[PDB]
Amino acid sequence: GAVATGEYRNLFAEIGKSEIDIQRKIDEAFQHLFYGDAKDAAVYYQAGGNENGPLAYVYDVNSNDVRSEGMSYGMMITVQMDKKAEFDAIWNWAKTYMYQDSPTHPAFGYFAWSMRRDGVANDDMPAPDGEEYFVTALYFAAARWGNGEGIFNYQQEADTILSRMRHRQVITGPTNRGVMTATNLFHPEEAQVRFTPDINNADHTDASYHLPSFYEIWARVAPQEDRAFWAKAADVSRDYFAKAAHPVTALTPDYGNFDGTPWAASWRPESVDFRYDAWRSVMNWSMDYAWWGKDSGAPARSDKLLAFFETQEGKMNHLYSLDGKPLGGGPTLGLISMNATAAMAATDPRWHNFVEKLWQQQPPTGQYRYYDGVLYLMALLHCAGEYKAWIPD
Ligand code: NA
Repeated sequence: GAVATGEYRNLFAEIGKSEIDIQRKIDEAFQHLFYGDAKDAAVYYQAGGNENGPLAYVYDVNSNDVRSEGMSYGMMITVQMDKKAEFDAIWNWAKTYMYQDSPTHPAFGYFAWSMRRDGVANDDMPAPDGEEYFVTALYFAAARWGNGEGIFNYQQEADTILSRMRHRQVITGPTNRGVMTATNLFHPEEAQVRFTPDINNADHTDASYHLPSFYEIWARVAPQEDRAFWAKAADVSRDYFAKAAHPVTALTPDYGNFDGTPWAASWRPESVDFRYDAWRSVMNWSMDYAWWGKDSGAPARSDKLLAFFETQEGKMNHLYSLDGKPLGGGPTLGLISMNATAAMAATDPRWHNFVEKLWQQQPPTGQYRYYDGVLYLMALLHCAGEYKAWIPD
């Protein structure tokens, strides 16, 4: 695995791109998304400052709301790119405005998934993959930059936040969506991340939230009492992908049950199909394989997914039934980007075409640029060999 060798694959270089052009590709994506035209290109907004220094956020320019996932991806992008100032700015806004610190609030320990730009939460419940990226990005920040104090003691923040994700108790109380009751963020027996800690729908999961590549970091650096749990979670997720991905196409559903079957949410019964969440599943298992080499099924699964998408050339949708029936939409940058990351595990040389397809893209503009853009930039960093495990002491 790349973590053991320290050798991360530069998939763009393997398909013949020069390092100067690769660096320019990443630099342009970053510059557009972080510092581009405010109305058409950027998803990053500099939001003044407080006692911790500058504040900033990544936001969904469509809904005009700050999303915890985007904040956490922003932090991951910025630590990977050695952009401490931007990382610290994003973290400051997340921890200041999004994180619930009241021990009697049902969202205690969690970051609000959807928040208005004035700091008013739309929903105090978390999108758990946000928490997962926050913690991991914080450990990586500790490793790259060392720990500061207060909110910038990155390692202490990660440790506390991660411990609470596991050990959170059931709490009931008022929220911006009315009185709610919520629980921990990982099932204590199944060792799987929940789709939601809201007690009314807590016993479900989402394949795109399974991040064994990160659980392996936590198994090494978390509070000692929880390391065996995170190691279990890593193993569980590898089996989960094996069960949850369709055996022919390797498409996963947006939401799922702990046993691997698709789950139809009452408010979104189309969650049983391959849609916006499920685009990311392949990145998760491919990253895990590339880093750790433990998921012996990941190469075949990546190969299956790429073989499926090769059948869609010139008619690619972005919504699919798990057996591969198109359910609408056209190609999206986000899905192109995630498919390219399958090349971190794929063996069949058709992966070259998917990495070339990513190379041919450009930074997104317009109303849907947030989700496309954060996925694009993460995909560029993975495919350039620039998305690494930065394991702290
Ligand atoms: Na608690």
